[PDB]
Amino acid sequence: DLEETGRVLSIGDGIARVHGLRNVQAEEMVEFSSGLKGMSLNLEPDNVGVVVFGNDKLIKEGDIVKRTGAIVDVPVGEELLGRVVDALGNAIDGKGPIGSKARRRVGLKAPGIIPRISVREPMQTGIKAVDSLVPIGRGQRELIIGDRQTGKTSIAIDTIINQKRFNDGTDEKKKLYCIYVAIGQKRSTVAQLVKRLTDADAMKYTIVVSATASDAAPLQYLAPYSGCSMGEYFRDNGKHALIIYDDLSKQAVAYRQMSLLLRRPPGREAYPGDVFYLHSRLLERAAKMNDAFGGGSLTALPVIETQAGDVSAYIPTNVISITDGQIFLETELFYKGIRPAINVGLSVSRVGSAAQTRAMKQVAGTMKLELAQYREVAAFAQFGSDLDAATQQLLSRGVRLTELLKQGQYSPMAIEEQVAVIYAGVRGYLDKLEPSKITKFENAFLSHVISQHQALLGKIRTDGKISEESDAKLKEIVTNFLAGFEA
Amino acid sequence: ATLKDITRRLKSIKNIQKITKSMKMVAAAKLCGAIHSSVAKQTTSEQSARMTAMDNASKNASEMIDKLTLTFNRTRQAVITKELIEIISGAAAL
Amino acid sequence: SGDNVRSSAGAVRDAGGAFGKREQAEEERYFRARAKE
Amino acid sequence: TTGRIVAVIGAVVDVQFDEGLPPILNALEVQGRETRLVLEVAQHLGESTVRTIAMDGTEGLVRGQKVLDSGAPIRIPVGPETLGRIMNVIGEPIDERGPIKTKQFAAIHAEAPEFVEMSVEQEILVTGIKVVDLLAPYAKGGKIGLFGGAGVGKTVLIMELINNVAKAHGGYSVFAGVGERTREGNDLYHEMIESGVINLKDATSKVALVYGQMNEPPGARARVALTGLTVAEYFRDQEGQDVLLFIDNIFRFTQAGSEVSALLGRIPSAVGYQPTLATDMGTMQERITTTKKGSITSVQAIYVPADDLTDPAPATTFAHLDATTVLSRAIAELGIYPAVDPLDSTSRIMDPNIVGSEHYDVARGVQKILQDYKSLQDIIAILGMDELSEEDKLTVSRARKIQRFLSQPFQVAEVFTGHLGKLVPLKETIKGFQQILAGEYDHLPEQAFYMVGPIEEAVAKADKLA
Amino acid sequence: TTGRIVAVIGAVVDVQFDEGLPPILNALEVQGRETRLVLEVAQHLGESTVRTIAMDGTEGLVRGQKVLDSGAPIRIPVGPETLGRIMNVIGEPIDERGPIKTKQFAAIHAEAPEFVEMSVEQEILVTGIKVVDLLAPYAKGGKIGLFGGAGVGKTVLIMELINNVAKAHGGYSVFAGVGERTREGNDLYHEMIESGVINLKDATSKVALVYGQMNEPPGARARVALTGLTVAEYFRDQEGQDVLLFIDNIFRFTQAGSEVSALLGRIPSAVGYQPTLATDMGTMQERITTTKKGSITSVQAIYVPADDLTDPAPATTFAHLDATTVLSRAIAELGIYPAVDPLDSTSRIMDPNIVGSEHYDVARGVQKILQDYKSLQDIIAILGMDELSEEDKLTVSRARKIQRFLSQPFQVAEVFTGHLGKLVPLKETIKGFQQILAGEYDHLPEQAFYMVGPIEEAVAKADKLAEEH
Ligand SMILES: Nc1ncnc2c1ncn2[C@@H]1O[C@H](COP(=O)(O)OP(=O)(O)NP(=O)(O)O)[C@@H](O)[C@H]1O
Ligand SMILES: Nc1ncnc2c1ncn2[C@@H]1O[C@H](COP(=O)(O)OP(=O)(O)NP(=O)(O)O)[C@@H](O)[C@H]1O
Ligand SMILES: [Mg+2]
Ligand SMILES: [Mg+2]
Repeated sequence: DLEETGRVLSIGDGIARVHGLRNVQAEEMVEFSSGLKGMSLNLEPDNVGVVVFGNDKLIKEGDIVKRTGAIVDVPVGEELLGRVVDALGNAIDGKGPIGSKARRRVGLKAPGIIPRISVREPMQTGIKAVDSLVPIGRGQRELIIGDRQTGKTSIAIDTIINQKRFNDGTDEKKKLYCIYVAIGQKRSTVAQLVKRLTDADAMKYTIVVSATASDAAPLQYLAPYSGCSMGEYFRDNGKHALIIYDDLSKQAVAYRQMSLLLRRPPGREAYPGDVFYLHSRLLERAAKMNDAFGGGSLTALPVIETQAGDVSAYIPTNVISITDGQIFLETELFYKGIRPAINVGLSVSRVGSAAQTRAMKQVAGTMKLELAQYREVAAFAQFGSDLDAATQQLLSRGVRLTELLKQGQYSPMAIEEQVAVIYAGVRGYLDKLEPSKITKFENAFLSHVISQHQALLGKIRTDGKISEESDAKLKEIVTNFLAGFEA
Repeated sequence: ATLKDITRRLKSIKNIQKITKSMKMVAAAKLCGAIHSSVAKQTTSEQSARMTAMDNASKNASEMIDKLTLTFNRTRQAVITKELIEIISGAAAL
Repeated sequence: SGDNVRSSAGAVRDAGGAFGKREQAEEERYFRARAKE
Repeated sequence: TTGRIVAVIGAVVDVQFDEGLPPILNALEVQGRETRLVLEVAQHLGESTVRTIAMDGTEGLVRGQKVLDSGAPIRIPVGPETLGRIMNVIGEPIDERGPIKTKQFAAIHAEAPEFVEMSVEQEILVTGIKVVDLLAPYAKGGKIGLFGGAGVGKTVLIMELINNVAKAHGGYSVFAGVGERTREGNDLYHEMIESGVINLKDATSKVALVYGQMNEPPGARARVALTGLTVAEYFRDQEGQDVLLFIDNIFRFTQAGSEVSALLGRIPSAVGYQPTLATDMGTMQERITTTKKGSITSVQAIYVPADDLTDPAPATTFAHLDATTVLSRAIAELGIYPAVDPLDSTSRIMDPNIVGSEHYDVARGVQKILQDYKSLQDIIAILGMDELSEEDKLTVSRARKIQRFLSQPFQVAEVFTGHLGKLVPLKETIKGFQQILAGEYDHLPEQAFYMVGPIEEAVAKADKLA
Repeated sequence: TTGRIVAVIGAVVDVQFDEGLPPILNALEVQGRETRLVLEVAQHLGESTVRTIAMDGTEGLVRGQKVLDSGAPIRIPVGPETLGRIMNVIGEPIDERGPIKTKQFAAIHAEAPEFVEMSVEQEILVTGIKVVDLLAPYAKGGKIGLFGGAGVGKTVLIMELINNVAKAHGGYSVFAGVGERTREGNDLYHEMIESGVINLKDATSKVALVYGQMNEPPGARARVALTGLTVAEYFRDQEGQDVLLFIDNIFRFTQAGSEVSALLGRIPSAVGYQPTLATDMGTMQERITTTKKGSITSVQAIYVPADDLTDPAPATTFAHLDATTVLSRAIAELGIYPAVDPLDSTSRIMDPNIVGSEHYDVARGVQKILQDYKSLQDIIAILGMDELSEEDKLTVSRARKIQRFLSQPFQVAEVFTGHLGKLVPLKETIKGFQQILAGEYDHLPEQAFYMVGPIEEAVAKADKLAEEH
């Protein structure tokens, strides 16, 4: 029956050429004698180019390939929360099986232009650099991009950590469920990655998809979507999910391998012509749904590994466009001391203040315009052996504010805790303090406010801004705490 | 030409460019051309000359950067074009 | 971009030069002083 | 005639027609799908088999699945009732405001006007926006490269233009969102509604929206510029209007092209683009010019790859431009709106033989005074703005009056700015700056020229503020 | 089952089976040869014909020649009896010391340990190399990557890591030669024979040797990495015991495959590498790791074409490491060895909550002053050493000293430097840099810190330097 089943003609490099299956659909699953799954990317007259999920050592010529009918689906719902799984919903943490109470197609059409509504609700990262200069709104697709070992991931981990705040809370409209999709990483790192999220009791509400370096090409290719789905369940049920696709760069690499092994037509960097169509359909799937559809959202954070910072390279280009903004990381800023290593001048969210409560909006801007003015005189810095008071003053604020931006990894803070520290900076209190001490200050300063001034923080949030009273409450808290600091 | 090298000289000359422009201003506020040159071989002036010197030096670097960058892109385009033709010759050889 | 100059030639040998020259005499300058101490 | 899908490899589909074979560019309708799946013909492989590019997903397709030859290429609804509506690639309304009840329909693939149908007169399309009309005039039936990322007044200048051209030229407008992001596409829709250009109630809408979302395949994203093009053509060949076509990101059209090209297995040309680059750009761009009946001017937003002007994409695009409107954050900061750069924006038509000697010398004077003032900046700051000769003190002053007079309050900003928008006729702008240059208005404060309309409102604003 | 050769193009040979078709990854014995010739089944071309890469030369094969399917993948001898023996790619002994009478053979091809099998323990592994243990500390049972352009110090460095950590290792150690120089194999062998890490007269040998060097056709170099890995696998599982795995240039695993890709019918990818580059490297690396059954402390040497780290091969290898030590021609050129880049070598355990706060601060303190010094490299490149405020020119003077104090003589590099290799304890390293950053030794000449052991010798040398003047 060359109608429902087929025979393998050839099998090489995860690409099994199948005869028969005259009835399979484009992008349909299928099973091989050995029980492995296989997607059907290429439908040809004389054959079906089937992409293999898993080592091919199991497939031989002749092997039977029956349709599954059951399109590529993945388990979805809360039962995945806390569980680590592979590109296909299979549990891989041995904690036992998951309560697959509902499944969802990985290859699904993204919501239209009308089921949506602007991006307003903040997506608190907890990172002083991001939330104050590169604000993220729910439903937003922000890209983390920079070279290797530059901290790309560390922006996603904290941002997840940060979610506990609101997660253990009663305010269910601020709750955010996380999805960390690992593509092409090594099992090793994921395992460390998970322990962290767990030793921080964040895994309890986080989902982990892992198509490691050993999983077959198409598995790594799917995980991003299968993952995007898991997040859509929440997106369609009034809940909000933040999904992190760790390097789409690696996914692309897998797609290409399959593409070139099936012999499609190779283009720039040997990537297939629809590689863009690969990420565009995945990145759009994120959205800030309208109150009519529940109000749920799927916020995305894909990661792009650049080479020597070349962003004008094929895939980086691609994604850059496809997404809504960029948080640029860099080695120079790193070993310099600027950690996290974000380039305030190069990073940008198009959503800006939209997802930035007034409490943050005020302090931000001034800082912005200032980090900016500092970004001009910068050069004059070390060679200014006679700089006028003006620039000398532009530089001063300059160094002060950056030290502020230095935040600890695994240590995100509430929007209020944040504004409280930006405050002491923008108002010029740190302008006298020695550069290398600023840090030790924020440290002793923040713990303090949080310790003896909770309600004051609450008032910042509540009043939506820096009230005339709170602006008064802080001015004295800082002056006094400051003065005692340099005694 | 090599993308790696050009990128090296551009960065390096963009840096120089920044430092020279900074010196032109300091001077303005206050190497000084052929000032010390003349008197030895044989302030107002000193600063004058230093202003001038860094100025020209600043332009001379920018005109140099402006030329490296064109060479950058020409060569950037070429590398992509090369990588691609290689990619296809192999495919058309199968 | 931190130290692009040095990561080249023309002006690098210079920076390299002045550099070593300086610390060359300085150290000798510090060298006999060690004796004093 | 009915065909049977015999080959599906991603967005590429080969269909076999036993008898009647569908010409190239002919839309085929896939049978057996929830939504409508259109396949645009692209090649005649031989053996009664034709190859095509799908305009939407191809998941679900099966070899043998029936396919219908629509007889002609992709036809879409054309005519007044498209305005205010958001159209899909193939003509479907995607604004969910139901059907697009039109009596007319047209093919997205139409040869450009013939040589005889050509206008030989060089006329200037008055926008009513000072900087534009004075320093970089929009060639009626010409293409203008809109330079500037986001957050510089792009969405406001786009609609205002829609407004002005409507108020002072009766022509409508179409917006072809090529490779648009569903998010900004939505934002733009409502931002336009609350601006007046679109009305969900009374037929007063001045613009027709056409979108080509990024999640849409390269085939889809490549044709949109044409769909939206066909729409605009109706208003030019049928209602003799001087339409305005907006292509946001002409680049993503190009790229859309290469991806189709590659998918079809064609050998890329330099820098990975399609061999057909210039022709893909030719066939479309050339459908935008002045015809005996009317004319279509188009503002296409441009993305320079790697900031390289010589990269094929733009360089292939600059062959078709007559002007460039450059937006600048540097300008936006100073509070000057529109943030159009008075020195980087330019025009081919800015020639005496075309805009008149008078208009020319004015635009030139303003360009040179700004150039003079932009230099002085050094001395002014360092050497101190105290040793400026008479000729040096006037330049800086006048230049500033000019520079600010280049600012203009948009009617579409009224909603928020709380200030009556202004539409300055070419006559008023020329004389306005013509005088400022003479010195006739040197006895006035700067803020007098900031955010106004005709030169009159400059003096009137001066006395009030004393 | 018997097959016949039907096509021979280089390392790629096509064998047609009429009986049963061998599964992919199956080893095939070519009959009629005075030297065992193994053919690995790579693909199923169709029509009862399989395509295979030869684990040796094809010089002499004949169309129609018989091929016996061994039934399974390449299985090699594993276990304690390999220790001291130099193995082939297909398990053959190449020390001329006869056969390797083993009681168990494993397939060099196997699945990678599951995720539930991963270990999250991280214990800094002290190496005596100041720079390493200072900036990017290695970790016990972790994956160590040593990057470097041609001849900057990959081989000498990995050698020091064996003279330091292997010799004083209470357990077995595997070393695999992957497409390098056979001369280096000689050197390492006879040098291990001297140190007694290898015993030819008894059973105290604690390192196993696997080689498939340059003179070898790609196919072999394309699998030896997996061979050596298998030998170390047995030592990790069937014992749990601690295992050290040294692979000299895993890059030859990806070039090997890059040298036979086309002939396997594969459109080339970016930079000519195989399309399967990243996943082949994946099903290969994931296997070289520590599980909950035992631990592997791997140290791989990674080549970097033309010195470009962005090259696909190396750029894809990073994420597979838990600690990276990058070598820099620029640095080596300033006569600083090991030529480790302080600004490009990182480590996963470089966290204050794993090495403490004192250790961490100093490390970043080093890196920072070194980054500041790069910023002044430019400024002084046009101005000269007489413009920097007494504050900056002060850091420049410390940068030089900290820069030079990172260099260190290797016991293994005596023949090169001519000095006596030193070995520095961790604590003496931190102190060493803690004090220099403090300003304490601003009265000592830079040269005093160049090529020494603990911070003391510095002062001592500095003294020997004062008296000589
Ligand atoms: N805010 C921070 N302060 C201090 N260290 C940090 C901070 N953020 C990240 N790091 C460290 O920087 C190192 C590398 O960053 P990481 O999160 O792995 O970036 P990456 O881009 O994902 N690297 P990779 O994907 O492995 O190429 C780790 O050792 C982190 O602990
Ligand atoms: N620690 C060291 N001290 C002094 N010289 C060294 C040191 N390490 C390397 N070298 C020098 O560099 C040479 C070879 O370096 P080596 O360790 O073989 O480089 P490599 O990275 O393995 N190169 P290759 O594998 O050929 O790409 C030696 O012959 C020495 O001259
Ligand atoms: Mg990472
Ligand atoms: Mg070597």
